[PDB]
Amino acid sequence: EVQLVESGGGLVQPGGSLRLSCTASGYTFSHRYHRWFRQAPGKEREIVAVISQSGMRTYYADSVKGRFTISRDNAKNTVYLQMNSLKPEDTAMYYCAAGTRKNVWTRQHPFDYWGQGTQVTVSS
Repeated sequence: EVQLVESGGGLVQPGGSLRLSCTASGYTFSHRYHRWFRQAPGKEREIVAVISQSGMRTYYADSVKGRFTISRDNAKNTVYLQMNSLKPEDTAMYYCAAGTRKNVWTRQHPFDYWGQGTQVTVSS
């Protein structure tokens, strides 16, 4: 069975920090780029962070640059999103996904590499 199992999230005050994780099962985690994206009701989806297989390449949405850090531990099959300096505009459902270097989703059975999502809310 293949899954990317997400955890973390919650409600914090502006300036707060949260760490999200996702842990892969049933697929080789180290073979895939992973990303975090978020979606709020009333805002469109946004990829906020991308990490390459080895973790050597990380890219960030400008809006989270220097506040969020994507990292991974291939040994633990786990990708992280460290979200520091949270702001109200960070409020959203956050999802991790394994994908390709080009794309947020894998080419097939993409739902198998997609975290269920966790709410992150930064109170105003």
